Amino acid sequence: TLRLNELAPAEGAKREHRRLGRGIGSGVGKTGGRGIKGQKSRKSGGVRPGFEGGQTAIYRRLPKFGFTSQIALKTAEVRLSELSKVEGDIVSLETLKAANVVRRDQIRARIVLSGEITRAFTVQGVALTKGAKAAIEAAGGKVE
Amino acid sequence: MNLKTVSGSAVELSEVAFGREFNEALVHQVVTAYLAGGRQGTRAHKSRADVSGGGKKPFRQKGTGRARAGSIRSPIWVGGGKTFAARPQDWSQKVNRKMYRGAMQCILAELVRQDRLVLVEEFAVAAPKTKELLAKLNDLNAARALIVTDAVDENLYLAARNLPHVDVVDATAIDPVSLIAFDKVVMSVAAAKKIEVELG
Amino acid sequence: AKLKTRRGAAKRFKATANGFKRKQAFKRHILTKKSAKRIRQLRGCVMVHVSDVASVRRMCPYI
Amino acid sequence: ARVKRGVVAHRRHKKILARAKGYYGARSRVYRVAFQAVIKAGQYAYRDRRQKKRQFRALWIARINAGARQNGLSYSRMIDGLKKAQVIIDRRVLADIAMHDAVAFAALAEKAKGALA
RNA sequence: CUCAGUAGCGGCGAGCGAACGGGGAUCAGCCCAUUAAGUUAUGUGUGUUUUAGUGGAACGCUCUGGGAAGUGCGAACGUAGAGGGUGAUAUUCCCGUACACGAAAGGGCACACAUAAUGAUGACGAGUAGGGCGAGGCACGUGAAACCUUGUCUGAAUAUGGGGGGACCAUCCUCCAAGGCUAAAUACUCCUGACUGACCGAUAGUGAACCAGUACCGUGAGGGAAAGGCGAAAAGAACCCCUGUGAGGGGAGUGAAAUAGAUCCUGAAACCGCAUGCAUACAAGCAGUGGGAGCACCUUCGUGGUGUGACUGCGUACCUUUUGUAUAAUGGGUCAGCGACUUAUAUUCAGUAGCGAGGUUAACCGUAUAGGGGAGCCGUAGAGAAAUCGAGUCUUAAUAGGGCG
RNA sequence: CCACAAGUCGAGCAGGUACGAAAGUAGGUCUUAGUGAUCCGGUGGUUCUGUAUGGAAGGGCCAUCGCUCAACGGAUAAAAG
Ligand SMILES: NCCC[C@H](N)CC(=O)NCCC[C@H](N)CC(=O)NCCC[C@H](N)CC(=O)N[C@@H]1[C@H](O)[C@@H](OC(N)=O)[C@@H](CO)O[C@H]1NC1=N[C@@H]2C(=O)NC[C@@H](O)[C@H]2N1
Repeated sequence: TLRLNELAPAEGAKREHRRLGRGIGSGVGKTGGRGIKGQKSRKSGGVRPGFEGGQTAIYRRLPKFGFTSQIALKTAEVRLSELSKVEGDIVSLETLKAANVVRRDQIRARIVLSGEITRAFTVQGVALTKGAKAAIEAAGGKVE
Repeated sequence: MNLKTVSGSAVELSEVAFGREFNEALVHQVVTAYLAGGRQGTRAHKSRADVSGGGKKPFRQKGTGRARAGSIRSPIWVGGGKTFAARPQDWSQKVNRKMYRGAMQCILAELVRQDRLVLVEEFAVAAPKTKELLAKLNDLNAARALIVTDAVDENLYLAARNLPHVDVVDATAIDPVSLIAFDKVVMSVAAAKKIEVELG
Repeated sequence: AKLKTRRGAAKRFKATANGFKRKQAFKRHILTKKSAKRIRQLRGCVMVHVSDVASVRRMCPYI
Repeated sequence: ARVKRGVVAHRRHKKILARAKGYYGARSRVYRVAFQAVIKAGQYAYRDRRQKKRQFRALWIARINAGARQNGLSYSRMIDGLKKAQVIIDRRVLADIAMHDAVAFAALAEKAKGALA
């Protein structure tokens, strides 16, 4: 035990890799699982993803819709349970960023009623949902 | 946990660093990762594009009765390119911080319970003499051993340099392969305390 | 290299909780001849069929 | 990690050629021909392990027929008579006795025709 | 390194593909005519480095053997147990290694002074900014197209002034173009020194281990090979015999070995001889297979072993491609050697290990697989085109109904 | 009903209607053919967005218009020997 020639991995951790075209007995000899002839049997034989043989594809016979909002890319959603990572009792955008629950380039945050909290927090400048506000006040915090 | 040094003194060492249950799969993964990270991986071959010459078509496509050929450096031909030419490779693996620490803790605990770890209050040599170090180790009955000290004295390092099956390392420079390879590990109490603080 | 999104498919599909939603065809024009029921029932979003979900996943790997 | 094939390939070819000993011409000298010849020999042996049982049963039946006709019976009637007499000696032993012991076979035929009567 | 294959561009196809912000490496500013930082030369001084080199520990007996470094028994050195060689495998036989020393004379670099010279025809920027026409560059294909460059035609204001903030206007914010110089972090290897390899070992590895860009081919540009090994030491065979004073061989001699004798280690296969045993000149075919007499040698004397195989039942090769092949459809004269599912990145699923409502670092630092580095990524919440709300949300006049959760 | 994209029938609820004295009937025509996806554009509306801010341009959403794309799942805006 505990020698360089007495260490082994757990069962099922390692498998042999598949080797094609090495005889009848291996079961993947000759054609190597590619079947007989055709486009897919050639080297680099697959067709482009989304190609359906020539008919108008699924992503082209359907219409485009919608537009992308720019403010959504900078609005951040925060779970209530994530407040436990905040050091101190003041919950603000800066302290959430310091706790790494909000990415540094975000300009605003919203707190949703997802988990549970026990500490009493003071929330300054962050939007709260109706459930999250009740949860904070029940736990003993206040808003601004 | 309570351990006994060679002189009968009692030492208190944390169970986290020196008493973890042995996890062979974790230890094996970390050890093989260390061995793989030891590789150099310097080599290459020449593909059909790299071999000298071979730009022109050797003979015409039809009419000669030969098998059709495109270049004399084809990988089918003797002296042609290698089909899949190798390039230098990087053999390092990622090891999770917690996985490395847990493997080292398991190794240390297993050494303790197999009685291959020997604790000493102090381990120093007066002069850089190979014979001095040899006699000192023969007294402790650890002629083949890895010595771990809090700091590596120059005299000790010089005395140990020429001895086969003996190496001396700092407490902060232990590695899983060397902990397993040597027959015994002779550790000073200060080095043991430093390793305790590091928790493996 | 990183997988590249097929941008047309990205413009046609958006992800829901357990699938992908899409708009319906046959509402862009030629609308007078269509009955009121078709006009109101071809409005809104529907789900991508399970036969096409795999292709959509291959085309849009990051949504 | 370059691997040279010579030792193992030579061993395999030599084993095939050793199994092909005694065959005519290229069948015992040339690897391709010899390899085709060994596989076909195995196929023939597999088929003939089944054919052998039929051939030996036919031989036993012919010898029993000759003995029965020496004793005044046909093979089919003698088999039927033994069946009715409850004798369960098989055709191999019956043919052995027919070939090597005429008196015992005469007694067996007498028992068969006594059961037939 | 991230942001991010995101925002966008695109016969809105195939594809192309940012920036802002954040984390690191390195950090540095100085001037426009009395003119700066800096750079380059020459000389002097100091320091360091480099071009020859010197010393450098410690082993005996015994057995096998042609030969000892190998066996068995004891001993010594180690700041030296890296490596190479010596008749087989050596810390103590040799060259070396650790370590301690060493330079008439020359070269490189670093710092400090001295003198030159440069920076430096330039003094706040007019045929310039802007505009019309045609093109080019920007992730951005004329698009709602800002911004940069200009071939052509024009053309300001000039600090109460001018440029930008993606058509454009107003307001705010921010900078000062039409004059310059500037180290580091970055890119590379013809070449020099040291060291290294889960890189090759003569069809491999450079085309080339060898008198190779040679022989050879071509008018020429150009193309382009094959070819390594006696033995520890030549001790490379005096002399005799056959033969043409040839080639070649038989003795002799050397050698541990000559079937190591010169294209000489080992010495496979295809292919070609000689010798012995059995079968074979009245019998029709993929050449075998299942039976089976006789003969020869051996023998444990047999219900045995080896070789052969009279006679007999059955039996039209292999691969590929095909509805289907003995097919008179394809491919292979034979042997030996080589010859085809790989590598990097991303992503998804399954096993397995760590940790677990959490998991995990990247670049980078680090005498460095450790330890630091939390930027970022994934999970923890959906609905909606979106603004917005949020265990709900969208649609609607509707708390009805319905869709996604 | 159906590979997808599509196609078909529909009781019932709310609002506003028409015809009936009323119970009621009516979401085109006895039914099954009379048709064309996506892209790009035009028109009406809009308690959506709007690249510093207020606007605007542009975009989104709802309704609707431009095909013998008839080789009628339509490879190009654009093609004979
Ligand atoms: N019982 C039967 C009795 C029968 C009776 N007696 C009849 C009989 O007996 N007839 C004998 C006939 C035999 C045969 N016909 C004679 C023959 O052949 N003479 C050959 C005469 C000339 C010979 N060619 C020269 C030769 O050898 N050059 C080589 C060559 O340049 C090269 O080698 C290779 N490979 O490239 C080089 C590489 O090393 O070495 C050289 N040489 C070296 N030697 C040295 C060595 O050893 N150490 C040191 C160094 O000097 C080495 N270099």
